[PDB]
Amino acid sequence: DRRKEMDKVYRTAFKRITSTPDKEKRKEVVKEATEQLRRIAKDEEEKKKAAYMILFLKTL
Repeated sequence: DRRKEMDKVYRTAFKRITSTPDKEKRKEVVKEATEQLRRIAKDEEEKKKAAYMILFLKTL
């Protein structure tokens, strides 16, 4: 259940980042996505998935 909520935050951030022309605006979404993912994950395996998901958003 905690993983499906983490997939929502990631997939929702993706759509917003992938369709926002402003460079500075996208940085604010991934920053917002970063905080919500770090707060929704406390397990070791969970936090690793958030690490990759945050990494994927930033390289966009």
